[PDB]
Amino acid sequence: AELTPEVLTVPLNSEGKTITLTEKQYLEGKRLFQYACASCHVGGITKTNPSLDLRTETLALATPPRDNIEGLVDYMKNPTTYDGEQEIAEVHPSLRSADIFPKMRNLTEKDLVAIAGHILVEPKILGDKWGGGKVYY
Amino acid sequence: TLTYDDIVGTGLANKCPTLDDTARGAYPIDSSQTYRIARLCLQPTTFLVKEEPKNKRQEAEFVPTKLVTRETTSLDQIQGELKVNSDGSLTFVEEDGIDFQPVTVQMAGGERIPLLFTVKNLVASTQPNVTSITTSTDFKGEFNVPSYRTANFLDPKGRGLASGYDSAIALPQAKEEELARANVKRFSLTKGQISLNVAKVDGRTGEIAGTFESEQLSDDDMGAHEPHEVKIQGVFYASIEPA
Amino acid sequence: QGMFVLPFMARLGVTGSWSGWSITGETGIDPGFWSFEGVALAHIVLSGLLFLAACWH
Amino acid sequence: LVNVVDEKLGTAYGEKIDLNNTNIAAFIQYRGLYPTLAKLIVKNAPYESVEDVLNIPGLTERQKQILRENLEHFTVTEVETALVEGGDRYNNGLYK
Amino acid sequence: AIFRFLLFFQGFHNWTLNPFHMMGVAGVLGGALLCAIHGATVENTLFQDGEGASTFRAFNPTQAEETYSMVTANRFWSQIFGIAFSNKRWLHFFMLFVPVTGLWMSAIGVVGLALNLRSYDFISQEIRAAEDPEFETFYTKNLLLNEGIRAWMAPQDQPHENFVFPEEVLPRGNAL
Amino acid sequence: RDQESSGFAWWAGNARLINLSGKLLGAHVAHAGLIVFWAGAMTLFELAHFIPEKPMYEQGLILIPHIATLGWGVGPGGEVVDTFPFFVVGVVHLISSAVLGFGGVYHAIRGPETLEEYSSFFGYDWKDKNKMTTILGFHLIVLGIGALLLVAKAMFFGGLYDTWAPGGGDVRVITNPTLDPRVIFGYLLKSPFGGEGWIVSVNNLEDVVGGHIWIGLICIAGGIWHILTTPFGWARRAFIWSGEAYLSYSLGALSMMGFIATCFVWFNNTVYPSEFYGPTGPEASQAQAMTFLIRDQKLGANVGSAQGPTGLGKYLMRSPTGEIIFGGETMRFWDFRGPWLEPLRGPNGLDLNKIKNDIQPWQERRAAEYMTHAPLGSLNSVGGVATEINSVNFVSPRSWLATSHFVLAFFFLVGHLWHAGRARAAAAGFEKGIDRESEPVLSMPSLD
Amino acid sequence: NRRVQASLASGATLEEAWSAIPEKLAFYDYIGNNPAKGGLFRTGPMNKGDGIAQAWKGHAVFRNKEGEELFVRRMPAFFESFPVILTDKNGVVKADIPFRRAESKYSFEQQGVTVSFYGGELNGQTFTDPPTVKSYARKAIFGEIFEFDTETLNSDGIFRTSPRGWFTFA
Amino acid sequence: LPEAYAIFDPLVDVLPVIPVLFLALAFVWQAAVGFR
Amino acid sequence: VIAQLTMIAMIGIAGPMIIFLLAVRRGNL
Ligand code: CLA
Ligand code: CLA
Ligand code: CLA
Ligand code: CLA
Ligand code: CLA
Ligand SMILES: CCCCCCCCCCCCCCCC(=O)OC[C@H](COP(=O)(O)OC[C@@H](O)CO)OC(=O)CCCCCCCCCCCCCCC
Ligand SMILES: CC1=C(/C=C/C(C)=C/C=C/C(C)=C/C=C/C=C(C)/C=C/C=C(C)/C=C/C2=C(C)CCCC2(C)C)C(C)(C)CCC1
Repeated sequence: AELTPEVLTVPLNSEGKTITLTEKQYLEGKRLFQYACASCHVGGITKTNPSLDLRTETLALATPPRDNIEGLVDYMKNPTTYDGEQEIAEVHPSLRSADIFPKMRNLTEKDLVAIAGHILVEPKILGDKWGGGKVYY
Repeated sequence: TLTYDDIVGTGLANKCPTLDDTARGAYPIDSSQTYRIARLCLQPTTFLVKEEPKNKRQEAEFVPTKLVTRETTSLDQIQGELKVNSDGSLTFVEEDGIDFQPVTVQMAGGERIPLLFTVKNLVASTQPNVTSITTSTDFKGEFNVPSYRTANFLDPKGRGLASGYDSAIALPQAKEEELARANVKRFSLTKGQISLNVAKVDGRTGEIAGTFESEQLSDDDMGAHEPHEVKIQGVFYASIEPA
Repeated sequence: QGMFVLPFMARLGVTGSWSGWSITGETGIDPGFWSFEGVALAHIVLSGLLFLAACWH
Repeated sequence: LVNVVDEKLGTAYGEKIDLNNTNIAAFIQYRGLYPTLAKLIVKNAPYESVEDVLNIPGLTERQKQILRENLEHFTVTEVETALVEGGDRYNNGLYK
Repeated sequence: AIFRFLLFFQGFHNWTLNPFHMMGVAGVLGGALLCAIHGATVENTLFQDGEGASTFRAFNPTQAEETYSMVTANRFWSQIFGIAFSNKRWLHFFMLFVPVTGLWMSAIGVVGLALNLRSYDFISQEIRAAEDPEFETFYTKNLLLNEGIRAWMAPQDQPHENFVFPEEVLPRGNAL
Repeated sequence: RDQESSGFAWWAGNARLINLSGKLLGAHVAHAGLIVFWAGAMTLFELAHFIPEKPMYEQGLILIPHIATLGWGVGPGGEVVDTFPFFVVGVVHLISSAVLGFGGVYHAIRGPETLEEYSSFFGYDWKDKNKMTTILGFHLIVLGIGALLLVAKAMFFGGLYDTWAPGGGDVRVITNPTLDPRVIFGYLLKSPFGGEGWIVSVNNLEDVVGGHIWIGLICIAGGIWHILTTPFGWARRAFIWSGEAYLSYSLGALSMMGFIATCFVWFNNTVYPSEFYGPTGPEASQAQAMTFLIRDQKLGANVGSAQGPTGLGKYLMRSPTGEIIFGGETMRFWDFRGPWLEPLRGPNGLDLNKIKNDIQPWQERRAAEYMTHAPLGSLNSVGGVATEINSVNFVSPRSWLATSHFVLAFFFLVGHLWHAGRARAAAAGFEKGIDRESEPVLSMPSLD
Repeated sequence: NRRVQASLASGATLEEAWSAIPEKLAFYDYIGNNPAKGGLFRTGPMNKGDGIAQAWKGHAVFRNKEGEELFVRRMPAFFESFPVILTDKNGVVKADIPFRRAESKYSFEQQGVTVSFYGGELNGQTFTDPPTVKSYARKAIFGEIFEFDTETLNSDGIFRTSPRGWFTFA
Repeated sequence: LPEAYAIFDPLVDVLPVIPVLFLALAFVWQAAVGFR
Repeated sequence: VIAQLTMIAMIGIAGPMIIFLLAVRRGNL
């Protein structure tokens, strides 16, 4: 097995559009994930709130849907709860609250896409391991 | 007055606030206002456990016990609804707060008696027609006593209610019918009776204080054995303010 | 209960135990050191001292 | 001598989300229930029937529309003490 | 892989509880003790056969006299520890006996384990524990650990068994 | 400079410098150079790999947090506003190492072999009790001055970083240092156990600055004392007066100081700000209980009456003396004090009403931040417990500092035992072995 | 199973096929007679452990609510204890006895697991209530289920090795 | 580091290891004189 | 990128070079 263009082909928006990231986009797409996300989101779970993981199936049932690139990029700009009723920028790292989360300051628009892509590509690789927990270690 | 750094390590943190002996007044109760207990505190001073008399005709006696879990026994910052029943009698319905403390006492002989000193879901009422709370007002009511352990608790052999084994895996081919009471856990829920007698009243601030006497059952260990009847005596404090 | 030395401690005063019970049936009593356990401890310590003394003599 | 929790798995509790017993983290399996509506349901528990969840005071028209769409995923059984005590409905001690 | 071998014997055999491994531990640790206490004693009871601070130059392989004082070494440990060696030959033989015997004892234990004939349990305590859910020792606590090891490591440690354990059957404490 | 003449082998070659004041001077000055060298080279290294917006304790830094604590290059919340002071400290220390390195080499391989007949002031003898106390006095004054430099920095030159500063951590000038001996020496008489913590439990800069004022004057006065005086009779008969003996006395001292430093960086979050070093062990554990209390309360949980599996409170319980504390396994850490938690602390401990209504988002951010940055990491720097998978590259600076200085402290204790034992034997005349012909035991009566 | 399939091929009912199985043959198919299940200080005969075998209870056939036959995973010799897991003919897990009940999905209650016995003393009988079915499932990890006399020797229900094991060890 | 000192970035990443080399240098000098 | 390796080269050899120079010069080693 290898990192094929079919694997790196992730949903772009809410209407079925698709994009294919390069291998290098995925690689530093992981570095940036380890830079500002892995502290709470290592392995696809959430240490500060285990009830919510980064599994594709979970992101899909989120409001608004986060199972695409634009959905995750929008979340990294303005994060909300699982039903989207409240905005949680004051307790979740974002560009909107980059002042209290300094590691979100120097993240370009291109950087968020790589981060979003990595979250979508990994479960297509690790399967149930991504967002699984210690059970799948 | 006094900060955390003045009280820390002293044991005063387990003590309920006291009123000066000057506080023998009365607190007026208006029928058209709504009242609440902003803070309720219960400090036990004596744990009496009804022993179990052999088996003949004896009158069951409450023997003294020894606390072994140190000063971790008080219930504090309990708040709830202070209702004015139109008959004049008041009624306190407990809502939230530290309304439970696990306590272990040791009887003569060495037998330790674990219990859940609590006042959860307490509904205590007074005598009819109470225009003011005096130094004669006493509260009578009942409360719920949930299981000492919750459903996730596992015994030394890994058995439990909402979790764990359902048999003795150390005895694979043993007759499970005799170990039924030990293999099958049961969540208990009984009623407890408590009397809150007021002896001090500050009508200005709305603070009341006195002694109490509660009766409840002790831990039954998920239904493994029979619980002991416990009688808890101590002092209490309460601040009353309009809603 | 086939108790042999127990009644002899009881005969001369020792009626209490460190665990809290007394042979009279009373509870919540304080025998102090000279309980059934305290007496036993005394005779054991005494045994050891007499042993060392025997080695010397 | 019966395990009450195991026995409850033989009811609708083992099938759907019991509004009177099931842990609050279960409302994540469906859209627009967690955490706002989830909090309200558990707080206003128990209910005599499933459709009583529509009678919670303060619900907006969109919220009541979401509740109706998930009535098929909800159920109501007798309140089990072993499942509601210790605040287990908000945290039953399970994570990942 | 050896570390895995160690943990396997704990979870499945309860190899620590076996009195033959226990004797093996006493042989190894006891040997290391003897090794250290003999080498330190000799070096700190040496005779002065030179004037250099580095006392290694003061020895000759063909000399007849002893390089250290047995008499002084004997009085030291007799007052410090109570007993002391007084025979060099029995001493060095004892340094042979202790670790050799120990490894032989542990070998006997493994031969038993080959047939899963382990020292896994104490029957008197299992009967007590099964009847009394408030009885807990460090022995029972360790068994819970073994059961955890087994159920969590087996599906990957024994892939030929094709073990599939749903999360709900896995033995877990609270929270963790 | 060989074994036949000196009596020492090559693996103990530095023991030949015992009676050579000249070369020994060059050795110490050269080693001093190595110290100042590393202090500068590492600083430049840390600054080179430093990322401003990214936390210090996520970049494996130990020296920059020290400079930051002194108030240089940091602002409100411990945020880095200027990296230039870090550069100056690194450069100045580094350049100075060339100076100490120059005289270190000179005094060693071409300076006079002995200082005693170059100079009577610099030349010394180990067994000269007057000369040793005098040198001891000089260096005592030097240490006293250094302590006043910290005081001067805190009171006259910018100040220090106060993590307990109102409105959040910030650089603050200490204007009222604690001079009360009931407080300063009160720390010295505190228990080393839980709830007390000896001198480690110092929680305000006022006690720190005021403390270094005391030790400043004490060392100076003590310095003047040992310069003007000579060892009393009871002191002359108690100690061993030789080069190796003095070394062992210092080895025991540094060993003790090593153990003290180990406990400081692991427990204290005042002189070791959490914004720079990361959360302490107790701190992170309390933050987890804090983090899930907040999360559950938002869901509608009554954390005051929430009973746990064991019967104890799931979120809140009582300490043995009755203080309201965080529940769970963190009950052991109820003596933790941090600026992010104290706003919720009342007279009887944690106030449930402050918990229900007054908790702020910045407290929630800090709790989650410190929970996920607990000082637990592998040797190859994998963050979290041992069972954690590879992803986060993190080991808290506190872990590096506590572990390293315990290894050193223990070995220096061994050093004390080694060099003191030999100092006794040498001064008595049997460090080279038992005289075959005056074996002391053979002249003693049998034990039995 | 070969003898049963041969019986079903000859035109015998399921109750007849399993009834034609010798009790001596079913007894060999029981892990309590495995010499690698004893203990070093578990002394005495095997009857001191699981007890004295009285009779065969018959083969246990497990089915869910769909009517699909399920097979209990048997215990390996290395395991002092073993979870209860039921799979289909393909080996896909369909039912189990859960440790944690909060997120249980394969419990006997949910899947409606029943058990029918063929041959032995329980021939032609079927049990439906979950605590009873579980009890047989726990025995099904040992292989064929038998009735034991545990009162005569005061058996502690703990497996002991055969003279085959003891000879090999010695 | 300041952008003016970005020249010596590879040099900076080497400096911390230099003290350790002094420990190794002592063995070279001793090996050179044959461990007298 | 391997300027890396050039630094440790000259710095690392700087030590032994002194020893080599003091040897061929037969200095006070
Ligand atoms: C205090 C801790 C402690 C101690 C001191 C011991 C001591 C012992 N354990 Mg135990 N053990 C412990 C804890 C401990 N154990 C714990 C907590 C567990 C978990 C349950 C175990 C699990 C465990 C297991 C699973 C085993 C032991 C065994 C042993 C024995 C090993 C003997 C040995 O050296 O074999 C080393 C091996 C040999 C001596 C064989 C010969 C090796 C040849 C000579 C090597 C040749 C090398 C070659 C020339 C060069 C190679 C070079 C190359 C590497 C580059 C010994 C009695 C073993 C045992 O009982 O064996 C009978 C065993 O299998 N232990
Ligand atoms: C901290 C480390 C340290 C220091 C400062 C010293 C210092 C000293 N040792 Mg010791 N030594 C050390 C470690 C150290 N040693 C270790 C680890 C060992 C074990 C291998 C030894 C083994 C040892 C022995 C066996 C002996 C000494 C001796 C000496 C003294 C004379 C050395 C001499 O003449 O060399 C001559 C060497 C040279 C001329 C070669 C060049 C040496 C210089 C210093 C190199 C400088 C390099 C540096 C980059 C220059 C920068 C200059 C400028 C830019 C600042 C000297 C005071 C001797 C002694 O006691 O004599 C009385 C002696 O016999 N040492
Ligand atoms: C530990 C420190 C120390 C000590 C005790 C000595 C002692 C000695 N040195 Mg050495 N020396 C040292 C460090 C030291 N040196 C260093 C670091 C260098 C490199 C710069 C030198 C370079 C050196 C040379 C080149 C020579 C000596 C010589 C001497 C002798 C005469 C000194 C004299 O007359 O000073 C007189 C000095 C003063 C009256 C005032 C000095 C003021 C100083 C520089 C600063 C004071 C402020 C403060 C303390 C600075 C602290 C800095 C830092 C530690 C924080 C004497 C044996 C001479 C010798 O042996 O000739 C045969 C000689 O030629 N030294
Ligand atoms: C680096 C520090 C240092 C050093 C190495 C020395 C070394 C010396 N001093 Mg000096 N001294 C110092 C600092 C120092 N002093 C300072 C700063 C002052 C000013 C306060 C003094 C004041 C002073 C006086 C007044 C005297 C000395 C004397 C001495 C000599 C004997 C010391 C002795 O017997 O101690 C060992 C001490 C004891 C055996 C007494 C009991 C000590 C108890 C057991 C300490 C318990 C500590 C505890 C475990 C941990 C600390 C916590 C808390 C309890 C405090 C020796 C030459 C004596 C001398 O001969 O002068 C000519 C003398 O009379 N010193
Ligand atoms: C080859 C020898 C052998 C074997 C394989 C068996 C096998 C059997 N015997 Mg038989 N038996 C034997 C010899 C043997 N026996 C002998 C010689 C006698 C005469 C005394 C008996 C008397 C006997 C009786 C009376 C009974 C049996 C029974 C049994 C059965 C159960 C055994 C059991 O539980 O053992 C338990 C084994 C152990 C607990 C292991 C002991 C390990 C020792 C103590 C280790 C010693 C270590 C050492 C001291 C340390 C050295 C240290 C070093 C530094 C030197 C089994 C069929 C029982 C049965 O079922 O009867 C119907 C029964 O009642 N046997
Ligand atoms: C000095 C370097 C570090 C040494 C650490 C401790 C080693 C010695 C500890 C001995 C304790 C046993 C009980 C006393 C045992 C005892 O009494 O020993 C006696 C022995 C006799 O030496 P002398 O008395 O002749 O020498 C003492 C002085 O006068 C110097 O000559 O002492 C030594 O040889 C010390 C040698 C030190 C220099 C060589 C040390 C080599 C260390 C190797 C480190 C390896 C590191 C890698 C590991 C992974
Ligand atoms: C005695 C002895 C010894 C030792 C010696 C020593 C230890 C020495 C030291 C020495 C030293 C200790 C030296 C030092 C030096 C230093 C230096 C030389 C520095 C420099 C610096 C610089 C050059 C800087 C630069 C810069 C700048 C200016 C800015 C920033 C950047 C840069 C970096 C570029 C031995 C053992 C070997 C042997 C023999 C004997």
